[PDB]
Amino acid sequence: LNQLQSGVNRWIREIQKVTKLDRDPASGTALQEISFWLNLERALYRIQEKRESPEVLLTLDILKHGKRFHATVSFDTDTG
Amino acid sequence: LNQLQSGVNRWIREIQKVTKLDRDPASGTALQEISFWLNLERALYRIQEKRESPEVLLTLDILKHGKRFHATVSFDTDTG
Amino acid sequence: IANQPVVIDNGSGVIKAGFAGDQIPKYCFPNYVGRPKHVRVMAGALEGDIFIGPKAEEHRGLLSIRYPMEHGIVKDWNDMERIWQYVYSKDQLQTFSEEHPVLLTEAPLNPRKNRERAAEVFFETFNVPALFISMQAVLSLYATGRTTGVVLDSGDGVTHAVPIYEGFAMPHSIMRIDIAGRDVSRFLRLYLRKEGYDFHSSSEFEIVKAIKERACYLSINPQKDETLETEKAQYYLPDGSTIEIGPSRFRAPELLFRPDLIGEESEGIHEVLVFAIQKSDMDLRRTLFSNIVLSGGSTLFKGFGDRLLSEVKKLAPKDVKIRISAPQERLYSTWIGGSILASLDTFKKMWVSKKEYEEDGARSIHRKTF
Repeated sequence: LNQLQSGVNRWIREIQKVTKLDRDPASGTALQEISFWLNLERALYRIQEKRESPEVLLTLDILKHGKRFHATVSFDTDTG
Repeated sequence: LNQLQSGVNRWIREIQKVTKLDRDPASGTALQEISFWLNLERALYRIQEKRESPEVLLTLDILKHGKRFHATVSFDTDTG
Repeated sequence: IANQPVVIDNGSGVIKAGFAGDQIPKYCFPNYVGRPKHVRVMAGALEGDIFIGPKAEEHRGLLSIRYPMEHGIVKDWNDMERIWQYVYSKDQLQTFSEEHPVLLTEAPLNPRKNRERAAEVFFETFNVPALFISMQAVLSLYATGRTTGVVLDSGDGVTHAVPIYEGFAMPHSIMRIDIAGRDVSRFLRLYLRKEGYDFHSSSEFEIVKAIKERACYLSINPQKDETLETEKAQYYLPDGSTIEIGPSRFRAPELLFRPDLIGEESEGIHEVLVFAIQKSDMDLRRTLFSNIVLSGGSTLFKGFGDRLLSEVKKLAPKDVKIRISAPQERLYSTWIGGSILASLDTFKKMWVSKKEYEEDGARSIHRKTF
């Protein structure tokens, strides 16, 4: 359970690295803007597809069954 | 027992040296005085650490069993 | 920025403190201040004129006890300052107060003066970075991992039912009654005097509390148990003398389900629960009855769950499914919830900043507590 907890912590930190990305509007070209926004959208969709995979759902289910609600609630909420 | 009592006498005298360091504030810079007090902080914690060492505690227990109560009491309370 | 927030559940009976992330409250200890009543004569005595936490416990006989907060309100603020300082002592949490944020859990419908003075004490005395008053029911639901339910928290000083549905609390449905475990122990002391054992002294009162812990059960039928003969279980006092309880064993905790016994015309615990649910809207009632979460130390009484189920079944509408969920860690549920909530980065948005409090004062904390 502790190993799964630390793994979910790593997952949450990695997801927050991508979800919290923000671009300064003033800097760079609008071409860079469109590239940034589409790349971010593709990354989020890939992350979402990974998140719905049976592995992550199984991990969350194991953590719930062990009453380790820290990681599960954080993953459901902190990721944004 | 007399040897260990003399050792305890040495210990209480040495600890009295550290506890009774009183510095003339006029002699030295502000850095010197604050350094003196911080070193005193860490030194008194080190004396707490030494006081709890197993060998000294065994010494005190031995003096108690030999009923040299004067040395044990002086070590416990008179150190300041 | 800061490294880690500190969760402090300042329950009236026991105060439970630890760091956010820890699965268990690392440092939980009784919520009273003990001062020596006898005279010091021999050097090498116990140091300090104030005793808190375990050190008071090993030397309980020497001390006069003083509870700082009674029914969840801090009557003595200097003592509460002292115990909060003890929470940061070298014994517990061994860290500076100005470095870590703090989460504090107060009982619902408490006086406004209580929360504002609390925020004052944390922000001026301790110079904490950020503070967040919180409701115990929300944390209990977080710890159980539920967004719905009715939290019936019966701590030492106060009992209260809060209905929460899908992360929304109905504030007008929150029922609070001051009858709680400490009152049960007072009632038990009175009955033990009636049986012929006196515990007038303050330190003795903790013995009465331990008696309440060890040998007290809630009967399914109080009257049928009353007419029948008791078992008269004996309890050994710390010195060695025994005391025989008998009929007071079950008549004591029945104070919770009938406050008429002490003489207070207040709602019973089952009445608190059913009124809290019924006071809500119709559509949710079934789900609320389906989700009941028990918290607080007073819920650990033997037979509490079954008696409560019988009472709510009698008072609830017929053919309704009642399911009372009693986790194993009821006593530390609220702190675990506080830890979970603090661990969330969203906590960064709820708490009040020291600069914000200084700029706005009590208005800021009053806004960001409800």
